[PDB]
Amino acid sequence: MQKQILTSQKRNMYILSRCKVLVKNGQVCHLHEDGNVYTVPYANTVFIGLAEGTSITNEAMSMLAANGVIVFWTKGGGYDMFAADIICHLPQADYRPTKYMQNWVRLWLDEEKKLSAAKEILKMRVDSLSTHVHDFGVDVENKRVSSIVNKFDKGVTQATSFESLLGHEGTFVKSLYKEYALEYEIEFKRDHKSADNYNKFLTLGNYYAYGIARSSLWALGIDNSFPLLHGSTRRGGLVFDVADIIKTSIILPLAFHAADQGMSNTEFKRSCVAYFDKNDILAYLINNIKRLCME
Amino acid sequence: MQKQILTSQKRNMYILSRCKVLVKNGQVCHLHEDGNVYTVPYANTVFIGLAEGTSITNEAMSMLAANGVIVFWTKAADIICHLPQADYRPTKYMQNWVRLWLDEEKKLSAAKEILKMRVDSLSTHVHDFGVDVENKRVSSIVNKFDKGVTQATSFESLLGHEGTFVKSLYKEYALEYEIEFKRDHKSADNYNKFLTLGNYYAYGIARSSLWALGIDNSFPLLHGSTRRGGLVFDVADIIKTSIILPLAFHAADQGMSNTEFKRSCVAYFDKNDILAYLINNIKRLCMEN
Amino acid sequence: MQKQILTSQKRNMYILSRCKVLVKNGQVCHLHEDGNVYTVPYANTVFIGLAEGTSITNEAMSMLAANGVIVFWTKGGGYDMFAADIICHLPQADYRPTKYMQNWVRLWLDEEKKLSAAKEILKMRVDSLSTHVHDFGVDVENKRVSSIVNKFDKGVTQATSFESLLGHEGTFVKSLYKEYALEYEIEFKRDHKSADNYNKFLTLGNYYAYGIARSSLWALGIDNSFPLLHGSTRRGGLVFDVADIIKTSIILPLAFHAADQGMSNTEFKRSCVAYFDKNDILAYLINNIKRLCME
Amino acid sequence: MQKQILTSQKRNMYILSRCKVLVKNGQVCHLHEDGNVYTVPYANTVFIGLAEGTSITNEAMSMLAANGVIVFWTKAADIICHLPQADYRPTKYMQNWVRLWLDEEKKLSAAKEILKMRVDSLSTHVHDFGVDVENKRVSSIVNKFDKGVTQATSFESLLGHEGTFVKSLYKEYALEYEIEFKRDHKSADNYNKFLTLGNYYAYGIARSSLWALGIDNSFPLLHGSTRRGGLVFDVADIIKTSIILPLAFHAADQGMSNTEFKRSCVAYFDKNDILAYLINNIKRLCMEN
Amino acid sequence: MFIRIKCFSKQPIAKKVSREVSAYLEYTGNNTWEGHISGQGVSNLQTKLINVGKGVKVVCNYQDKVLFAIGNVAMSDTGSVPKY
Amino acid sequence: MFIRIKCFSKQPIAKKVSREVSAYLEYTGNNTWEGHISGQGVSNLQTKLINVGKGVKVVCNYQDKVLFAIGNVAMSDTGSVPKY
Repeated sequence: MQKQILTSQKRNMYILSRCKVLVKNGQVCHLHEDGNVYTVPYANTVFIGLAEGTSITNEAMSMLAANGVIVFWTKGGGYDMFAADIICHLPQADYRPTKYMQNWVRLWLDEEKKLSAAKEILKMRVDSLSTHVHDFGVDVENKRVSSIVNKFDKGVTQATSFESLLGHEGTFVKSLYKEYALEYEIEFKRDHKSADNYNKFLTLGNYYAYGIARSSLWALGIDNSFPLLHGSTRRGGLVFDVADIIKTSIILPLAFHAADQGMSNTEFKRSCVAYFDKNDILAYLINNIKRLCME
Repeated sequence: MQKQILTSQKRNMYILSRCKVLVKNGQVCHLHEDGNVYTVPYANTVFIGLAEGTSITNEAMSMLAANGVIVFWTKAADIICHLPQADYRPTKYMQNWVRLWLDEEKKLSAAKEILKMRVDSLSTHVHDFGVDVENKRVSSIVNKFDKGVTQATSFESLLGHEGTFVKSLYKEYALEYEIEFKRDHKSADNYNKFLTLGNYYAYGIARSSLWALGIDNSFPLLHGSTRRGGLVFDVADIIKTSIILPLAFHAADQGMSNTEFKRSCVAYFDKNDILAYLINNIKRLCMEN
Repeated sequence: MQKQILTSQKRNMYILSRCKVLVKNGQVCHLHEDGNVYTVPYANTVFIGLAEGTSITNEAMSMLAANGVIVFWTKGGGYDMFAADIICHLPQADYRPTKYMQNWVRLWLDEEKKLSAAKEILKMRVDSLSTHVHDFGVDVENKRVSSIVNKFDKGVTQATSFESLLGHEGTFVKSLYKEYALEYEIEFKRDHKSADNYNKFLTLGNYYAYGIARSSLWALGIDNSFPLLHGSTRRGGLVFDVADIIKTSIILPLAFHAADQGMSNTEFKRSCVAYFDKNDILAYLINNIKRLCME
Repeated sequence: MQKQILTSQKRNMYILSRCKVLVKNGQVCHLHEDGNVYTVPYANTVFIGLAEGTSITNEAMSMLAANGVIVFWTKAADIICHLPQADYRPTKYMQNWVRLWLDEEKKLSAAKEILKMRVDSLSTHVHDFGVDVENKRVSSIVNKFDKGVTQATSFESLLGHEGTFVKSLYKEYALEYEIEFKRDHKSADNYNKFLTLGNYYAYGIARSSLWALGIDNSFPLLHGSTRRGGLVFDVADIIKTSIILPLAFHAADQGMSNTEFKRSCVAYFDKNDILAYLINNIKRLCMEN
Repeated sequence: MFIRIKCFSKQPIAKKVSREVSAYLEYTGNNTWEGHISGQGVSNLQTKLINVGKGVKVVCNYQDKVLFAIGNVAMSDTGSVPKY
Repeated sequence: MFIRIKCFSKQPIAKKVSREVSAYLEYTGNNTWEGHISGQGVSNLQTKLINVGKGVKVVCNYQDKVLFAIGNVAMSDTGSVPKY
């Protein structure tokens, strides 16, 4: 079914699941598997995307790209994107990259403002774990969380070298793992190779955070390969160095929570997708690069 | 799980008209109206072009794009495409490319290199006939292309220079291969239908050269009023006029249909390892640095 | 089965039909289709021939051609040979063509004695007509036969050019069809294209005459293509020319009789082969080649 | 009823070892001890040579003889054969041949011509490797053969001179292809096995060029004490040292079996049409006049 | 001049075309005949394939490109005749 | 380089070899996969068929010279294998 997602200022992501899209009466329409068909709007549409079990005909794309909209392909949930073309200035008359490309490469090429962008993206990590509050588990206003937030605020603001930033990054994640470990009466250490349910849930949630990060940076146009905190010779650097921002805020308590009461991976995926939809997370990251870029 | 078959060794090409692309029994395939089902070699396909009256499902798109097979849409003009994004690219190639790209002079040198590589395409795939290596007109015209693209005063100075080149090179072979057809998307003769069905092979070879190694398409080297779509024409011009055109006039004069044409294009493209050549020759442009 | 045929002085054609020829006890043996296996002699054998349904192994010719015999292939009856090696002076020590080859090319290369050989070859055509008798049809000693015979002897000794010799041969065969047609109460005109029984049995008997002529030619060793009476650009020269000896003597009465009571082609083949074996024709063709060559 | 495929465009050649050759369903074939037939394309077959433990029946011999596939018996040395004789040969070729041949000087002229065309065999046929066109020893050895056969005082002067040549050339290629084997009919090594399975191809191509254009074998151009077998040896030396020897040394050094040897020799024969070639070169001798 | 025949005919036309073309090429298996043959030999071959009659489905391949094909077949861009 | 693959194996392993080689070349007809792969390409092909296991009967052809062969197939003599 059709699901609406906000990107910058209006609901402009049209995810279609299990439907065949075609041209009806000279306009793009789509019939769901139950047999009934809806048309699409044109003025309110900039991102149109296809989920699992969807087919779409050639004249549909011909008149979609005639008048300035862009189609993409995801997995289920609409966030783990796998196939798309690229957002430019406009897809018909001027094929130039957007200004967000311009500001990100100009901030990358200047080293001191690169360090400024690194300390600000950690400060938005602090802001993201402060603002997004969940109704289970760790509250973000207790003594321990505020203590490590103030400590790491001073630690990032004093720091001037990158290896220090990954040092405070590792100290951040290890103090945070011990925080939700002590809040749920467990002893824990994070590991990819652990076969228990906790580590596999945080690994799947970490890949889902990669999915929503890749979808958001494509929605602003930015490619996967422009890292800022990780090394330059790392495949998928930008998705990691933007996904850690949303990881330690939301995906770690969600993963730990679904690891405590132990529901299945499909319903845990559904819980993450629904929470990404209601608290408009893609709009939050889109506004985040929209405030790192213009400076 | 096996290394996912590296992408210089993908060997099958398709322009697909009047069919339905899906997957059955773990095999990607397409259907005509007779209930008969084709086979698509996903581990060695480059790309699938999707003509009029055609559509592709999502699960077959996923299984082709996991191996990185590019699907694009036919309706030279505005052409609509899909690149695989789930597989994580080597950041080093297009990283050095964007270091090149946002500087205008290095963008200019890359444009000059990629379009002077057309002569390397014309010289290293050799098994032509008819005009062959030169008819004392195609050598002069590729020399005048070399002069025009070595000039390279701006990106919009040669915005439609390849449009004049497809015009002049579709007339130029035609004075020895007797017909008087021009460049048109709707000319009912066999020549223009053939040359419209054939440069999209160059489009798809260029695209799945662009998927794995280097540039994501919208970072172009030729923009203007008439070059609409981006880098894909700049890297499909390598083998548009070099390969499709002599085989085009051959297969249009000697009188056989679409099918043995696209046999001939698989044979010519896939004897000299031209997708592999395209990867390792755009690798010289991505990591020139 | 096994059949003995004479060429010069001994029964030394060994025609074998329907038998697998193998090596038994280090010697050439042949096992028949009834299961019986028989050895071959070596001193009494110079020509061994393989008729219909006859196989033979590699070691078999290895000690056939170790000790000096020649082997050939033929149809049923042992007279229509199709596959053979070629007669030399000796198959082991010295590969030299025989003196019969020598004297026939020498009698070609002398023109007047070539014409002498031509007049002599129609003379023993006349002698073969006078010699071989049959218990049916035209008596070879009546008034008409003796009249045309003495007329063609004086015509042979008067003539000097090959065109008149060819016209004499045509006159002889056309007068013999007139006489043989008057003896069987028919009106006849010889023709290949006629589909009746008479002309088809003449063409079959003519091709049998070609077969026995080629058998005699290979028996003494001379090739099919060195003619005397016909033109130089005619294929199968001595086949036609030496078959011309018997085509009026034996083939014409047998063919006219066998088309007179209308027996089938296979029994007429068997009766022709019985005439070829019992009356032993190939010996007189071999002796006729011998009396041409040494002169 | 079709013209029965003239001899110059027949392409398949074989040696039959440890088999039984007969007719199955109008198809000439051979059987192993487990069946496994190998239906012989008699419209294109040149010849069937037969090694030890082999035989061929009369109906098979006749069906191969109607199109004229020459059957011989391999056990250099004495090889026994059966020429098809029911089909009537074109008269003028062997008529002119015997007219020259009984003259001893023109016999010498014909012999020096056919043996001097070995240089034409080595220069026309070129897709070799290893020694290739020369190793600075084989060019001198064909030069010394040219000297020896241009000498040509008597027929028994060079009666076994090519026997010394197969000796010296089986040692000469062997100093760069490392083994010290000699010319022997019973040596169990792979080199003498390959060069004993090779001369029968020369014999067979020579025989079925001697089947319809010109001469029946026992009227020869090389006789003596040690040259036993006739003219087929004389017209088999043309592809003895030029063709089968370098591929023999190739197959014996790189070390595969008999079957891929015969695969390579069939490829070499079909690539230049050496049947057709030596048909029209023995046409120059039979139809010189 | 190395050519290969693929035959998709039905019995008894398939056995008859196997008889007429197996006399010219060597039988590989699964109705395939690769082999070496002359061009005017291909001319008499396609003449006698015309004389087989209707119902025959034979495609001749020189390298990849089809020199000759007889009988109502549907081929495509890769020359795949569906799969089943 | 021009590669013709002939599979002589037995089902259901024949369908498994059809799955691997049909992911590499098109299905021309009757267990014959025509196409073109390179030397590194046929290297990954043969290591995939050696990962397939036993009972695989694959003969590859580059022009007329046999490039590789997997399995116990008695390709007798020079170019062919009939049986009856």
